[PDB]
Amino acid sequence: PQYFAIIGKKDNPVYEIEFTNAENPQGFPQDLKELNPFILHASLDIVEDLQWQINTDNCYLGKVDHFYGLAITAYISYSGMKFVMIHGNSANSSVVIDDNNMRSFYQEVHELYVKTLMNPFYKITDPIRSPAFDSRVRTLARKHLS
Amino acid sequence: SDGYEYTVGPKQAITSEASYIPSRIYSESLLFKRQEASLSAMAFLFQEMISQLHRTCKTAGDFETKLSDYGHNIGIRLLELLNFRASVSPESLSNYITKMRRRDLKILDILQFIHGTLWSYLFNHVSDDLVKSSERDNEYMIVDNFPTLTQFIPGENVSCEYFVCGIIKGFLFNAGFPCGVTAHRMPQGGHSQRTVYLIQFDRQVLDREG
Amino acid sequence: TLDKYSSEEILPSFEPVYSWSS
Amino acid sequence: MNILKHFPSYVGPSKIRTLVIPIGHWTRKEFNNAVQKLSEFNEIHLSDVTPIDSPIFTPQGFPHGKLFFDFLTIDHDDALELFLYDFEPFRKTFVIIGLVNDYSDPLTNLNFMKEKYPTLISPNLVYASSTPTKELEQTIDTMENVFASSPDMQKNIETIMCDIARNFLTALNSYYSSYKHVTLRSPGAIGGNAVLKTTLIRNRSQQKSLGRQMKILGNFQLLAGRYVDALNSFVDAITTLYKVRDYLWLGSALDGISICFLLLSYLGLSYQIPQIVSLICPVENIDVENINLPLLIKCISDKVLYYYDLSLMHNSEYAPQVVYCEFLLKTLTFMTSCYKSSEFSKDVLDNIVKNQHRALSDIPNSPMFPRFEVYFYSNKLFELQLKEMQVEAQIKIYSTMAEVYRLLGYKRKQLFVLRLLMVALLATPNKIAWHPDYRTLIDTI
Repeated sequence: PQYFAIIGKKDNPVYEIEFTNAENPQGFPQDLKELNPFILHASLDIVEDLQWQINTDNCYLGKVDHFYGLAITAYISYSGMKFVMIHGNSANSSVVIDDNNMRSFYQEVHELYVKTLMNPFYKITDPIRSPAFDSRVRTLARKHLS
Repeated sequence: SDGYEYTVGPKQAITSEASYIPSRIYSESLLFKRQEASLSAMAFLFQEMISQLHRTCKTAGDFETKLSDYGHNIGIRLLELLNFRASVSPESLSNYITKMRRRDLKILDILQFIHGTLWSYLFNHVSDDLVKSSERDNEYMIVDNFPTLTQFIPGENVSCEYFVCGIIKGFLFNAGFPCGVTAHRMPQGGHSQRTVYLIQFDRQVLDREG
Repeated sequence: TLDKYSSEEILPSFEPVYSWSS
Repeated sequence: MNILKHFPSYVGPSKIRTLVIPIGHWTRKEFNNAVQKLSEFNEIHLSDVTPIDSPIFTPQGFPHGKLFFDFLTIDHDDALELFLYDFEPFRKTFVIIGLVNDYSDPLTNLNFMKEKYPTLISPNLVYASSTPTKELEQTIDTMENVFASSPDMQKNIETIMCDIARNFLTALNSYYSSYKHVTLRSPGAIGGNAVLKTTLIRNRSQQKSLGRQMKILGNFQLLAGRYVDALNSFVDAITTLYKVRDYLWLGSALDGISICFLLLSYLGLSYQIPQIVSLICPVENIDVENINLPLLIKCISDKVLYYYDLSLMHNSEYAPQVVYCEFLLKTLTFMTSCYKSSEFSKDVLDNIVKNQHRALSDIPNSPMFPRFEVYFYSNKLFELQLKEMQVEAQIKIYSTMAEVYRLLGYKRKQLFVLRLLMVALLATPNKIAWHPDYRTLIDTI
């Protein structure tokens, strides 16, 4: 499974969603489900550590943090918006992240975020409540994630 | 109705769903569609904005703060698709670019960026003579010999020009550089409609850069 | 309060101040 | 006093663990103040205690040395740590201190004290009573295991802590003398299927016993205060024990010779590194001044961890999870201590040896260990199954990792590990008594 979140400068999520593989349509079983926000909160500190560092690209950080068989990848926009993903095995594996697919996914989701931000009524603090945004994000996950 | 709904929390998005509710804001592209309009329309919108702002305000400081707040949001929006949109190297344009533009993280890269592309995009010409007063600790400034939005405003007072000050402030604020941007008039060089946007960074940025 | 009451009780002698296991 | 504020030092095995208990009619705040003020004279020089008859542990054979102490109040449960005493003797408490204010008869009090703690080496107690009877004065004076002091421990604390040194050192000599003939089974052989075998989630006999005996002899020498002799014992104990192809005890021998360097620098003595440690551990023989010390000790710790990992596939000679995790914490605290100074000056050495942080100092540029290697190392704690050991030890990892992340400026990771600490604390069948440390913990979270 995969757990994706978009977080602003004040360390609050403006969007959150979880993806599955369609042979085990339950997500993380019961415990990682409770632990996901906390581990993502922990990894945000490393993401902020890499935010201001010299050494090419610096928006896509790739694998930054590690946990109990969980790979954590981070992408950073220009307005400090942090895009964080947590990859989980299929109950047994050593998860390896596809560099190009994750890069392209973050690129397209950043396109979605910027064109969400453009309208007059949106504010940085407010969350991205939109059926269209969720729909296009999840079909994008089908297109690029797996 | 499955859009985030942050009170409930994350939702289970099974990876077999391709049902698509067109939105008219997500389908439309943002490439660089040229639709240049007359300067007169901008001037009249600007002056009616300031006229409406006169009745609501009470003092000069409140007027300047509200105008800067008006420009702040335009800065919020413009940062993303001036940094992002320049990454295109000659449907969605995300899969037209092999390498995202390297986001600036230095004291002067952002100011060079504003001098070069943001001002050119806004007023169709590169800004003039970005300089810094190298005496006290930091006084960076952007000077325009003939501002476009506020050319019709008479008088020697600079209060109506805080709109672009707010734009710059929002730009640097999202980019990770809080500022105290403020405008001054420095008639020098025979133009005499010369305006200087003094930029003063916070101690946090000074500690971070060194 | 509980702090102000437990901060002047009489500890049992011949025992550690705190124990972990039961 | 604090319970969940652990931060082991790299020189912890050199410390002498002591238990302290409130004899008589104490109260919580007063006893806490008394023990806290008592825990300020654990740096007693060896050049003030009278000599003991035997030559091995004689104070009057090394004018330097400090003979540290470690005042703990929580009586950890026995019957599980008992197995891993032959492996290394710096676990068991060696002395109890009774702080008595009741004007009670010392003889029966001491007798019952040793009755309740029979496995100990030398019990003794100090009368923190306000002007006891002159009749009791002679009774306390005639006996060596009993001392007198004013309220809150300020009358003659220097002389008391001078006398206690010899008082337990003679008993330690007797203990080692009775202990030198044992076959020294490995902890897995002793405990059997009773100690976790560090589950990761990532002439062959006498030559072995002789090396193990020399290793423990050197370890006791380090505990007593004889440092140069301890190193001169560890060189033999490590070369002979590396020849015989034994990994588990070799890790601890290399550990001890690593600790000896810290204290030898702390005293400020010139010493040459042995040949053999250089052979089994690359420098990447030679005076310590002409070689960088903290990086050398990092490499030695890495080799120790390598041997511990390599000693897992054996059925009965494996490294317990306890020793592995505490060594990980020990080296992690060493890393964090190193990452506070531009160079390895005397200040950082004093800070790590004496257990004082003085946190949030001005960060220098280019520290010894940068602030990614420390995080990478600290991540190794999660690589092993934490949620099977006892809660008493389990909270130690989470608390010290919270302290580590706080020192590194990683407040969000501090929140994460403290949340894990609370989750562990809540999930335990055994009920727990109230203490202000939990109050401060919740306040911090």
